[PDB]
Amino acid sequence: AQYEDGKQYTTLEKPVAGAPQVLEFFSFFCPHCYQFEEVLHISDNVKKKLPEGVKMTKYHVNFMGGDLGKDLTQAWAVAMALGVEDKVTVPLFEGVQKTQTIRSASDIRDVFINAGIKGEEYDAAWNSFVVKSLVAQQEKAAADVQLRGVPAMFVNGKYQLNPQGMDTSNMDVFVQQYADTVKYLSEK
Repeated sequence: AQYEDGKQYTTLEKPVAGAPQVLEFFSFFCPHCYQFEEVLHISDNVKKKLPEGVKMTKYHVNFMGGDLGKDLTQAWAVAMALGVEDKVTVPLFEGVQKTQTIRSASDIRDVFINAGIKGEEYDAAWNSFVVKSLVAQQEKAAADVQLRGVPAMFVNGKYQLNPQGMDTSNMDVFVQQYADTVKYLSEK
């Protein structure tokens, strides 16, 4: 066929019931994730091709960057609760991977303050039980699908994107193939 299990995607032998429709995992320590975000705009291009009614979920993971990695997952929880993902995503990537000015929870916090979130509002979110369960959700969702690598995308808790099996000669062609695959998997 044109889309084949084991080529543009793999199928989970252990499907996950009740999973978000489009589920994406990343780490701010993850170099391909930086590319996916800053250079390729994968999330955005997938959205642009997704049907009517489909919601898109993105979670951070703990297994990179040890102690700071966990801080980053809680911070991404803060970002989701406050609805400020689009204002911190880029400076978080660049702070971890480009300038290397993020070395502590306090440095992560600075990124939010500079993005205009108020100190008191950030510290309140950081410490809130709503953020605790949002951290729990991120971990549970990664736990459910056996996740040992990022970037990763899962469709309807049963299919996993396999970007290794796509053209990387052209960056735009790669993205379109990737998104069209999400749309195909989505309609399955």
